[PDB]
Amino acid sequence: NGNIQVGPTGQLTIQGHPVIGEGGPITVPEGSEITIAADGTISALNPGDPPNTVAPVGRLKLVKAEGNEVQRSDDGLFRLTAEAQAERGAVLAADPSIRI
Amino acid sequence: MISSLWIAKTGLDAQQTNMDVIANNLANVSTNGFKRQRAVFEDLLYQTIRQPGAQSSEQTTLPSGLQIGTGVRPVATERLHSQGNLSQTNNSKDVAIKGQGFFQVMLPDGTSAYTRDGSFQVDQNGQLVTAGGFQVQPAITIPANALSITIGRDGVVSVTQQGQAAPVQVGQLNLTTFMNDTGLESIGENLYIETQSSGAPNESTPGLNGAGLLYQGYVETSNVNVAEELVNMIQVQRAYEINSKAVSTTDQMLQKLTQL
Amino acid sequence: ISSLWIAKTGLDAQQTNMDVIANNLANVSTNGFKRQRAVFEDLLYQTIRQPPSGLQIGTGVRPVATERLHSQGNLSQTNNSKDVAIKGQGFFQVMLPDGTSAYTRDGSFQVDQNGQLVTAGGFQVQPAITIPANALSITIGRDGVVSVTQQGQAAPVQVGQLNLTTFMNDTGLESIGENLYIETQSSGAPNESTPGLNGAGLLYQGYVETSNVNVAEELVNMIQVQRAYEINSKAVSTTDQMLQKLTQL
Amino acid sequence: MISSLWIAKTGLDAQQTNMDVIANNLANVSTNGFKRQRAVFEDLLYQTIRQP
Amino acid sequence: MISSLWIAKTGLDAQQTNMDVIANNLANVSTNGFKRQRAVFEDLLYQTIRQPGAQSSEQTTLPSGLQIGTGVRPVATERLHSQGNLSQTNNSKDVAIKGQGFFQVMLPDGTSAYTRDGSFQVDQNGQLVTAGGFQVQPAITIPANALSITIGRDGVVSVTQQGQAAPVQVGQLNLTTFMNDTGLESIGENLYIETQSSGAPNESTPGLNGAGLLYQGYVETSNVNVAEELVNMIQVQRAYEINSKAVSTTDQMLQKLTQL
Amino acid sequence: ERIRDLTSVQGVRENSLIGYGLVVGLDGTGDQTTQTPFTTQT
Repeated sequence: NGNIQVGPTGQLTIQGHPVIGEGGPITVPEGSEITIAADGTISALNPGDPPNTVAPVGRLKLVKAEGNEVQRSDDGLFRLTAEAQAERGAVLAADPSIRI
Repeated sequence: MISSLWIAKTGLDAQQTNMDVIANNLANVSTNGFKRQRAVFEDLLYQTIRQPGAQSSEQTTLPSGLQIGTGVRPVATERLHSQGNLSQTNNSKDVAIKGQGFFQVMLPDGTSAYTRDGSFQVDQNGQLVTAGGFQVQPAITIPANALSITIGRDGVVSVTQQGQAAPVQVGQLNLTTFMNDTGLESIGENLYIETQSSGAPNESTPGLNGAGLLYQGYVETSNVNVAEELVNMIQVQRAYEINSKAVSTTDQMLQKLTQL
Repeated sequence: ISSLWIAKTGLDAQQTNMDVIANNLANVSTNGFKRQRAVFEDLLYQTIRQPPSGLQIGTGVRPVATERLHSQGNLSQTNNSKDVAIKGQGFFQVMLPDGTSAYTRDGSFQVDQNGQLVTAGGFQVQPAITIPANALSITIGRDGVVSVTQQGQAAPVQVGQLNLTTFMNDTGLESIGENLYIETQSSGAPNESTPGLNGAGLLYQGYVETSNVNVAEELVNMIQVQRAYEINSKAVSTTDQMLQKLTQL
Repeated sequence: MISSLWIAKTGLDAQQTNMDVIANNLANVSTNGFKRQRAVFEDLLYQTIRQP
Repeated sequence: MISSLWIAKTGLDAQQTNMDVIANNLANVSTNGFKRQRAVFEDLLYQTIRQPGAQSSEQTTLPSGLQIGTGVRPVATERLHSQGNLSQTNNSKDVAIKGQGFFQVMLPDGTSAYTRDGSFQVDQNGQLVTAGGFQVQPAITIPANALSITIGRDGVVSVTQQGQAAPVQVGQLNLTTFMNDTGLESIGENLYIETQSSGAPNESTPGLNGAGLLYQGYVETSNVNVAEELVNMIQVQRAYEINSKAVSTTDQMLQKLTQL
Repeated sequence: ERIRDLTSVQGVRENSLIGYGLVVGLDGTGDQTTQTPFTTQT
C-alpha cells in the first residue's frame, strides 16, 4: 500500500503504525508539500518559500523479497518466513534497484 | 465539470472582452479627444502536479515538472495617450491641444474632471462650458458685447469690444498634467477623474512645465487606427471560433463518457 | 479487473492532454505566452516467469512532464512607447510584493503614480526606472538604455537601464500566473546581463511579443484527443461487458 | 493567432504609414519652405528554425 | 493515433510555412534592398514494408516494393540574390549597388553586419551611418565645411568645400562580396551577418574583383514579383483547403470506427 | 623581525619601464583593425 499520509506533526504514515526508511520512522517538516522521487528519496518544500529550496529530507527504504520467502502475519503486513532468516538477516537490506 | 470546460470558458470570456474593447474603439471614431483602449491579458493559476525541482534520483533533477494551468483572465486595459490628429472646425471657440495636458472641468457635485475635448461654448452668462453645460476651470466670463474671441498658443483668452480697439485679455486658460495619464478613471462625457494611480494633478499654463500648446479653431480627433481594428476583429472572431471548437470537443468527449 | 484501470489511465492521459490544449488555445492573444506540450509515459510492466524467459504485460500511460517551447514569437505593433519586445532569449525581472523576484517575457509596461516602471498589475521592474514627471517622450534603445526628452533640453536625459536575465534552462522555470515565471532548482541561477551581450536578446520599442501558439497544431491535436478518448472509452465499455458475462455465472 | 496574420498586419501598418507620409506631402504644396518627406522601411526579426 | 492524421498535419504545417514566407515577401514590398524568399520542401521518412529487392522466387525479383512514407518537412528557404530595379530617388545621400556586393557596417556590439541599402545619413559628428545609426565601414567622415557629397561609381567619396574650388577626396567606400550570398543569416534591420556557409567576406573596391558599381542618387528596390506572390497565395490557400479536407476524411473514418 | 623585512637601502631602487608591442597568433580574438587603426599602422 503506497497510500502514504502525513500527520499534523510531520510523521509519514502508511496507515498508522508508520513507515521505515533509512533509520527509524520517517519524519518530515510540518509544512509538507512532499514529493517522492523515482528511487524513493523524499524531498520537501515549505509552501511559502522559493522553489529552489527542495533539498531531500528523507529516504524511503524498499525491499526485494518474493513469494516463497514472504509470509502474511495476521495483519496487512508481511514478514520473512523464518526460513529466509537463516539467510538474508532479520532486518533486510535496501536493495538499490527497486523503483517507485 | 471537466477541467477543459472551465479553461475554454475563460478563453471565450477573454475573446469577448477583446471584442468589447474593439467595438468601443470602433464606435467612437468621430469622438473628439477619444483615446484608444487595448486589453492586456494574463494567465491564471497553474496547478502544480510535480514540482519542477523535486529531485528525481539521488543525483538527477527532474527538469520542467508537470503543471497544467488554467484561465486567461484579462488583467487590464491600457489607454493610448498619444497625440491624435487635428481638424479645421473654423469655430472660434474650439481649441485642440498640442501635446500633453488636460482641461479641468467642474462637475455639479463640485468635484473636478479632466477632458481633452475642445468643443467649447458660451452659456447665457458668458462662461465657457463644454457641450453639456460643465463650467470649466478657471472661470472665463466673456463680456456680453464681445465681437471676437482669440486664444493664444499660451492660452491667454482675450476679447475684442465694440469701438474699444484694444484686445483686452479676459482670462487665462491653463492645462493640467498627470504623471501617469493612463491611470485616470474615465466616467463618460469625455471626462476622466483623478485616481490614486494617476498622481496629483499639476496645473500649469500651456507650453510651460511640459504641458502642450493650444490651437484655436481646431479639434483633436480620436486616435483610432481603423485598419488595426479590422484586422484585430478578424483575429478575435477566429479566436472565438477556436475556443468554441474546444468547448465542442470537450462536450463530445463528455458525451461518449456518459454513453459509456 | 485489470483492463479497466489500464483504460482509465488512458482516459486520464487524454484528459490531461486536452487540458493542456485548452490552456494553449485560450491563451492565444496573451503577450509572451509560451505554448506547452505534454510528454506522456507508460507505467510499470508486469513480468510473467516462464518455466526469452519472460513476457511483459504492462499498464498505464502516465503523464511525465509538460515542457514549454521557449521560441521567439511574432511581433505586434502596439503604437505604445512603453511596450517592449525581446529579440532572442532573456526575461525582465520584477519584484513581487513579498520581496522576491519573478521573471516575465511580457512587455506591456506602464508607470505608476510615482513614476516607477510597473508591469500591468503594479509589480516594479528591475532595476527601478523612474520616468520623470513631464517627460514629453520616452525612448527605450535596443540595449535597454531608457531615456526621456524634456521641455527644451536638446538631448535625452538618461533615466535608466533595462537589464534582462538569461537562464541555463528556460524550460525549467516554474510559471505562477500573471505571465510570471519563478526561478527553480532546475533553471539554474539567473545570469543578469545587458541586452545584446552574454546571449541575451535585443529590445524593440513599440512592439509586444505574441503567443507562439500554432492553432493548426492545436486543432489537429483536438482531433486526436477526441478520437483517442472515444477509443479508450470503447475499451472500458468492452471490459465492463466482459465482466458482466463473467458474473452471469 | 497565425504568423501569416501578424506579418500581414505589420505590412498593412507599414503601407498605412507610407500613405500618411504621402498625404502629408501632398497637402503641403504651396506651403513656403516645406521640405518633402520620405519613409524608409526595415524588416523585423527573422525567427530561425534551422540555423544557416 | 492514425498514420494518416500525422501526415496531414505535416502537410498543413508545410503550407502554413509557405504562406508565412509569401506574406513576408508580400509585406516587404517597398523595402529597399530586400531579397525575395522561396521555401523549399522535402519529404520525410519512408516506412519500408517490403524491400524493393528481396526476390520472390529464385527467378523473380519483386519490383517496386511497398513503401508508404510520411511528412513534407520544409527543408529550407532560399533567398534570391538578384539585382533589384533601380529607382531615381535623386538624393545625394542615397546610393544603390549595380551587381554583386554588400555594405559592411559596425553593429553596436562590435560585430560586422552587411546591408544592401544606400539610404545613408550623416549624424551630428559627420560620420556616415545607415538609417538607425549603424556606422558603416570604412569610417567615412564628412567635414563641417562641406557642401555637397559625391560618391563615384568606384566608391571614391569626396566633398566640396566653401571657397575652395576643388573636390577634395574624403574617403573610400569599398564593398564586401561573399561566394555564397544566399547563406547570409538575416537578423532584421535589413542586415545580414556572416556564417560558415556563406564563407569569409572578401573586401574590395567597387567594380574590382567581381563587385558591383555604386550609383549615387539611386535606391535598389525589393525584387518581389507581385503577380507571382498573388498566384502563389491562391495556390497555397487551395492546398491548405485540400490538406484540411484530408484531415476531415481521416476524422470521419475515425468517428465511424469509434461508433463501432 | 629582520631588517630587510622592514627597511630598504637608499641606493637599491626599482624603476618602471613601458613599451608598445604586437601579439601574433591568438586563434582569432585579436583586435578589430577597423576600430583600432594603430594596430594596422604598426
